[PDB]
Amino acid sequence: GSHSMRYFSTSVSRPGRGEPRFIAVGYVDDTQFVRFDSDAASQRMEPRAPWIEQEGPEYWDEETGKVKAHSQTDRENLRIALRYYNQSEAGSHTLQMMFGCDVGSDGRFLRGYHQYAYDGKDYIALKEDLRSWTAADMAAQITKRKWEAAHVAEQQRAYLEGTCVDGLRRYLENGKETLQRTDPPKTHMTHHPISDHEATLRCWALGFYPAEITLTWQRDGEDQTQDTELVETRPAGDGTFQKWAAVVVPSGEEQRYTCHVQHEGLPKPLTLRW
Amino acid sequence: IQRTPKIQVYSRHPAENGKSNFLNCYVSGFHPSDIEVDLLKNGERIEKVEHSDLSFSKDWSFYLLYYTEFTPTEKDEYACRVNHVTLSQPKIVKWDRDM
Amino acid sequence: NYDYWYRSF
Repeated sequence: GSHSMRYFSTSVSRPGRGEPRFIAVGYVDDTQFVRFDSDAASQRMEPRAPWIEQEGPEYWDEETGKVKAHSQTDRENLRIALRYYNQSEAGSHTLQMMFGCDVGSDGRFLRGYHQYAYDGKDYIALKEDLRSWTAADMAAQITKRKWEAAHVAEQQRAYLEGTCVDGLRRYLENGKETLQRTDPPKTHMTHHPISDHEATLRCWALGFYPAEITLTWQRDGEDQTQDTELVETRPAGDGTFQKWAAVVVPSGEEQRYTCHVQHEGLPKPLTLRW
Repeated sequence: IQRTPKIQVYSRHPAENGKSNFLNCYVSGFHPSDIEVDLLKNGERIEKVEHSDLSFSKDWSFYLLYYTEFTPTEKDEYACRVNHVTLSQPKIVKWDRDM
Repeated sequence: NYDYWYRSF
């Protein structure tokens, strides 16, 4: 019954090709709703969900101003990191940031987040108590001491427990039809002989929201993972998700394998059997 | 520090010859975010292909969706060509109507 | 709503 808001940003330096590129996106649960791209012509935060289009022009100007300031801050932080790691200015590097909050089905604050990675690896993160940091190496520890002395953690709590929560709640109401709906998985199963000894069974879940789901194979009632394969959950492009799980079985034995499907929109877990 | 893309090629709905559909190439789990993703129809690159905005997972690995409206037929073959620094040659992944 | 973020490493 809880929900989440997340913002994700990526800065990529381009030595000799100009200033670093900055791309930010915003999600409520698994539904995107804004974006900003420093190389786009508009230079604006742009809508990506229908329920956000109903925000007025002061919203888009303010949000544009905030994301642009972030792009400059991480411009700078890319330079400083190069210094801390004693790296040459000729190489390209990435700085990723994530921040947001969870609310309970209650409507009330559950969790806040604020985290960085450099070249794909943890740098510094705000711990759950919102009073302390976890740094990944000696370089991030310089930043860690700097941020403790300046009480950055305390100064982030207004946003994480106020603005963040307030906006997420408003979004959940302006978009109840989209964001508070559950789409149960439509399931089927497929069967392909691959020898006269063996066949593959593939268990499908289609058209479901939110993305969280579990597919498991049992043989004769016991969980089986040997000879199975499970793909990453993936977007259909219409706002729903897809996933499948497959198992190679001895020809003739298909009927002792069952696939089990758990999802929030399933009152009861589904069982599929060929 | 460098992670190869996982690469999935699929239609939005179950394929039916003659009926319009969406052709998807989903790449995920990769780093860095520099990447080229093209859709091929009988070996030729399709010109109007869209893609989602750069986002990433809890482990900081990137994911993108490339897609195009299309109408499958019995004779046309589709593939997704993925070009990335961890791949010594671009990976070319043909479309399987059941993945 | 985004956060106003100006801190330096």
